[PDB]
Amino acid sequence: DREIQRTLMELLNQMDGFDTLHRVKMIMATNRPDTLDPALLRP
Amino acid sequence: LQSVGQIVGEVLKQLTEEKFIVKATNGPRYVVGCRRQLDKSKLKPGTRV
Amino acid sequence: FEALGIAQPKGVLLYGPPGTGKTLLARAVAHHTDCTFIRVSGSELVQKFIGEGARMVRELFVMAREHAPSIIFMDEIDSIGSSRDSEVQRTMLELLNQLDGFEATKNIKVIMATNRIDILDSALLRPGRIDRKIEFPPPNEEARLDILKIHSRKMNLTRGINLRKIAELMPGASGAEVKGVCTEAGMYALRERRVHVTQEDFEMAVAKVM
Amino acid sequence: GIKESDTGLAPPALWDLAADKQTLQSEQPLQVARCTKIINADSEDPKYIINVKQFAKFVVDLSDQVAPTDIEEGMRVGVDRNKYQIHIPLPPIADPTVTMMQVEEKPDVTYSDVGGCKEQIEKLREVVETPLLHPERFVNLGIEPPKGVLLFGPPGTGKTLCARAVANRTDACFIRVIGSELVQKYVGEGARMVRELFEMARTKKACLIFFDEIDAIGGARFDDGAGGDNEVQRTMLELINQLDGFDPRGNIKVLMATNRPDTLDPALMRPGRLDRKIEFSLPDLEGRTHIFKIHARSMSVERDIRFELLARLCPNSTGAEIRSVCTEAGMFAIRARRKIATEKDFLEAVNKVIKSYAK
Amino acid sequence: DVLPPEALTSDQKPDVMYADIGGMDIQKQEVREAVELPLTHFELYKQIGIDPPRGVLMYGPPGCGKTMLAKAVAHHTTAAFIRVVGSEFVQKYLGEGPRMVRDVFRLAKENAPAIIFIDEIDAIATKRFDAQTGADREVQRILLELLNQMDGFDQNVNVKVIMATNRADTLDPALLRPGRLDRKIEFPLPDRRQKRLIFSTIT
Amino acid sequence: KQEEERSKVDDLRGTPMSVGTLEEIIDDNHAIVSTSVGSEHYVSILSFVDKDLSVLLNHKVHAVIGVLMDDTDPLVTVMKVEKAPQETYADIGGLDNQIQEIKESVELPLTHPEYYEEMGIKPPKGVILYGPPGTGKTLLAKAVANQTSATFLRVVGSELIQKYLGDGPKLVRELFRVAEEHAPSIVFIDEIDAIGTREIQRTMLELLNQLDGRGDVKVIMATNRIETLDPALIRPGRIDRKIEFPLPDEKTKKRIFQIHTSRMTLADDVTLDDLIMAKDDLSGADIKAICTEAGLMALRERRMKVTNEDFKKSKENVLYKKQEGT
Ligand SMILES: Nc1ncnc2c1ncn2[C@@H]1O[C@H](COP(=O)(O)OP(=O)(O)OP(=O)(O)O)[C@@H](O)[C@H]1O
Ligand SMILES: Nc1ncnc2c1ncn2[C@@H]1O[C@H](COP(=O)(O)OP(=O)(O)OP(=O)(O)O)[C@@H](O)[C@H]1O
Ligand SMILES: Nc1ncnc2c1ncn2[C@@H]1O[C@H](COP(=O)(O)OP(=O)(O)O)[C@@H](O)[C@H]1O
Ligand SMILES: Nc1ncnc2c1ncn2[C@@H]1O[C@H](COP(=O)(O)OP(=O)(O)O)[C@@H](O)[C@H]1O
Ligand SMILES: [Mg+2]
Ligand SMILES: [Mg+2]
Repeated sequence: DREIQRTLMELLNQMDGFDTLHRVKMIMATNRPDTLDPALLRP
Repeated sequence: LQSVGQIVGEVLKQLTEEKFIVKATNGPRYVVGCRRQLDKSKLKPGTRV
Repeated sequence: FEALGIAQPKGVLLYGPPGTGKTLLARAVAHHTDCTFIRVSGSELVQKFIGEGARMVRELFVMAREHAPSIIFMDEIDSIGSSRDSEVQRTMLELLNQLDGFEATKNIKVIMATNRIDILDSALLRPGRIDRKIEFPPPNEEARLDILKIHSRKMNLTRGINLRKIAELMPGASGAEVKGVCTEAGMYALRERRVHVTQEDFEMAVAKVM
Repeated sequence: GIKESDTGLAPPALWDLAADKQTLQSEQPLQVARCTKIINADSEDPKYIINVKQFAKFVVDLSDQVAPTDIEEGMRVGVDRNKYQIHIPLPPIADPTVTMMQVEEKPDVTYSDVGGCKEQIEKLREVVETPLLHPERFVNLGIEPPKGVLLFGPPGTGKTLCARAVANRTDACFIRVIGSELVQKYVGEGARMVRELFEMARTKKACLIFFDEIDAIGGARFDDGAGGDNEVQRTMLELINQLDGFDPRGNIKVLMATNRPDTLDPALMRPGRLDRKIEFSLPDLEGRTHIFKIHARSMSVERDIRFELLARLCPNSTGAEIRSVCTEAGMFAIRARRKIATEKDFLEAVNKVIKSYAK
Repeated sequence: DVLPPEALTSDQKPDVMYADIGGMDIQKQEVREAVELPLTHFELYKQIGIDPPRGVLMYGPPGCGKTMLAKAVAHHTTAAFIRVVGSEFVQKYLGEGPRMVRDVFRLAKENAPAIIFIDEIDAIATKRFDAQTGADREVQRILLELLNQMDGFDQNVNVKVIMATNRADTLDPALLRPGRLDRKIEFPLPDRRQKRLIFSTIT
Repeated sequence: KQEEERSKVDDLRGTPMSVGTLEEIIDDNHAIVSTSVGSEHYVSILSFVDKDLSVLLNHKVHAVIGVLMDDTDPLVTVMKVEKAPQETYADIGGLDNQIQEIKESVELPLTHPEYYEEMGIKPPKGVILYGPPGTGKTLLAKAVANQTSATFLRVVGSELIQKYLGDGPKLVRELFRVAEEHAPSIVFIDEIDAIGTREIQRTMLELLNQLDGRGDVKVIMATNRIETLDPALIRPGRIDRKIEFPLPDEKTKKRIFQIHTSRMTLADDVTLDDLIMAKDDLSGADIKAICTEAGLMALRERRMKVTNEDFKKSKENVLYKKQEGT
């Protein structure tokens, strides 16, 4: 339940917040872009 | 065959150039020193050893 | 108590809204009871490895037994104070057993404090256990005025700061936000390179705390 | 003087000699671990896996005093302190809760204990008792002897007891199960409990197993619940789909029962699960008379009773209530402190239900 | 032997600066008064005497430009700084949650005046509820440990807490209440003369 | 004396002695035991040990070489009230017909089984009590259980809500299972109301199974809201007795006020009669509350001599604490 949301948080702040220098890029796939949390969809 | 498995663990703050705290995984933690040939600067708090 | 022949009350439960003084009363009690004062964060218990719930309640009710006149201020019991986890529940079962310590705990006074009383189950509330419950309400006009005067005794003040107007201006303030508006009046005296706080500073402190 | 603290110990004439000292100084104590995975490279140097709980898991072998002929998966093995070689396979455990479903022997029930429904237990025996004790007509005429049947009748009345009479005359070990015994806070294992039950029954010299409230077990999938107490959906098919029928069944006899048949999965209804279905009702007048005839044995009474009229004073009613009324005439004796029961006790004990349960 | 106190941060020092911010002058000024000044102008506070704020919370639409300010203050600060996100506070092995929280905070105390940064606290700070399962119990324990070390009995040394949150219609008021959240702030979406500043800065 | 044995078997029990828990007695001279670290050991049995099974083990060879006092076992023992209760028939003032009822029903079997097993009869199952809360239900249950050495098992009807199918029936079953594992019991469901009028219905069938399926354990039911119960639950003919407490009558109320005031320092200005004998006034728990609040009232005024006016305002405050009607 809420553990999924906390996992989303872990992603959501690992995905920016500590630094950005990374030679690392993330590709994401979805069958339902609408349901994706707006926080992710952030530009 | 004439070899022994070295223990795997993770280092904490240095005390001297030859004193370093290591957590030995789910076991206890100790203070130990460099063998001879390890770069002290290549050791950081948390580096795996 | 003997002249009434009744048994002494076993414990105290401080409940109500958060930020209303139960912590402050506990700290002030530590200053004046002059019996041995011991305090436990509710989340310090149960913890990790088996027995850390058993040990931290049992030996706690052994050091308390040794110290005889003593106050134990459990804080935020709800962490474990809920209904029902095994060892988790075991910590409360042992706590209930230890507060079932018969006499010689007449010198052992427990004050556990916790906002949001609802979760706290009936197990510890039963008359064989903590008898007393105390709610801490939001202060009224005079009490808000007095807490203003308390948190503002350290202030540097302009002439004629009518604290009554501000106390009237701030209904429903549960006390902690009184300290908040005091700090905030300090804020909006500060950045204007001022030390003499003014009435409208308290007014807009009321404005922004809300 | 000093007080003893519950230390035991026998008197001197009952212990020691050199026997105990030699045994303790000679024999190595054995630690206990679980077994797994006979490595079995070629079956003459097999090796095994063991698990000392909370301590470790090891690859080990046998001490030549024991042979692989006695070792299987799990098998509860015991080894020595330092080289951990298998020294003994330890006996089974009573933990798997099969023990609490056991009756384990011929039940104290006969084919006349049934309250009038002897018709139904006889048609039952045609499909379980007859095709084990009278196999001279099934396979020669074409079909392998059947082994399993379902029952459904009045509210929780007598149904299970039929199974007990059959298992008595069948001379069969008896197991009786409810859905609760396939359920624990730990999930997934609830299905595995049926697997354990059939295996432990086949370790017996053939056994008879019975299930009650099969509606709660043999009831089909409910998707639209969207969760809830969902363990049923994980466990129940492992009965229904791993259950065997007349054809695919080993040396085992099975019996089903529930008061509510309308919800049962057709998979249970169809063969491979069921070989016959039987219906019951509230005990008829002959049945109600016969139940009181049975219970005349169950107490000491003034045995001049007009049970024929007592069964008619009962309107449409069960037979469990008949037992309750007999014990209620016992209550009549007790409240009067009388050493024996009487017909008036029976009459007003019947009225205890008939009047107060139906006023 | 006796070991030094405890047994944290490093020279990471993120790139961003106050020169790099878009121009949230109100928010930058407020947060810097909350954190930077009680390092330098605590000397002035002692004359003013108003018990410097030790806790500030940040409302905002998803990534409204607040963790930007978090990294800015983390880099630019002279005092010690620790950055542990709220979601990081978890465990299999039951019970250590509260202790690791208390370890982080005690470490903060021994590290001299320092600022603990916790992001996404909303993950482990939702309004308390009937903890009918173990996970709920543990997360509520995390919240209560954070609460009680932040005020529960012990007034800390002059440490500060900076927190980030997106929804914050959650966040049990026991956390929200002023004595531990002195000067909470909302970062709204940029608007007239704010968008101009941020275009100018980036461009 | 046994100095020869002291020179032999005390050496056999070479110190120190470890302590563990037995689980199997497979061999008359080898058992299988557990210990603190949770490991399991097939060990030898030395002949001097009692043939009954904490277990005392040799430190080196783990051999069973003693047995010792039991000071453990999980929290179910805490759920159980193993000790015979404290309150007696003398504490229930005037409510005496219920003494006869509960004696006839459930008191006699647990010290006289023959009255329900040998006298040409078979034992009953369960007895229901009803009446307003604080009128003596739990008190009479503890009184009757005090009249025997059996263990008292009280459970409220809505406390056993387990999640998956039949686990509430399991939570009922375990109480009967561990019943004769140490002595028969008096069971008492507080507030039977919940069970009959979705695991609660399966628990109801489990309850009727535990009643009838008879034995030694006697089973008490009780609640104030008896008027709602389904006849499937309160079925007369299987449910044996239906005991009733009226509102505390005059003499009952005198005894209850006297007992509840036995500890505080009364004054002759208040003979409790005015508090006691007028009407259908109050239940016994209301009497206890009145006495407690009067004691507190005297406390705040420092009147460590309780007076009439304390009781007067005690009533004036207490009697308003019940909700209205139409
Ligand atoms: N009556 C009062 N007089 C003075 N200060 C008060 C009063 N009531 C509350 N406060 C202030 O409120 C602040 C917040 O702490 P308080 O003791 O009120 O919290 P609490 O009720 O224990 O709640 P929490 O569980 O949220 O910490 C303190 O700094 C205290 O000085
Ligand atoms: N005013 C601004 N000036 C310059 N860049 C900005 C400004 N506002 C936002 N940004 C850019 O957009 C990002 C906004 O994200 P933010 O700093 O709020 O952190 P986040 O990790 O996205 O937040 P969250 O924790 O809410 O998910 C910044 O990292 C920065 O790159
Ligand atoms: N007429 C009867 N003859 C014998 N036993 C009966 C009768 N009526 C009820 N019973 C009782 O029914 C109980 C179990 O059968 P039942 O509850 O009907 O099984 P199920 O749970 O499948 O309905 C037994 O304890 C038995 O005493
Ligand atoms: N006969 C009695 N003798 C003494 N006290 C009684 C009696 N009846 C009721 N009480 C009081 O009422 C309470 C017990 O009544 P009971 O019906 O068991 O309460 P509950 O409904 O809470 O179980 C006790 O607090 C006791 O003081
Ligand atoms: Mg507090
Ligand atoms: Mg951000």
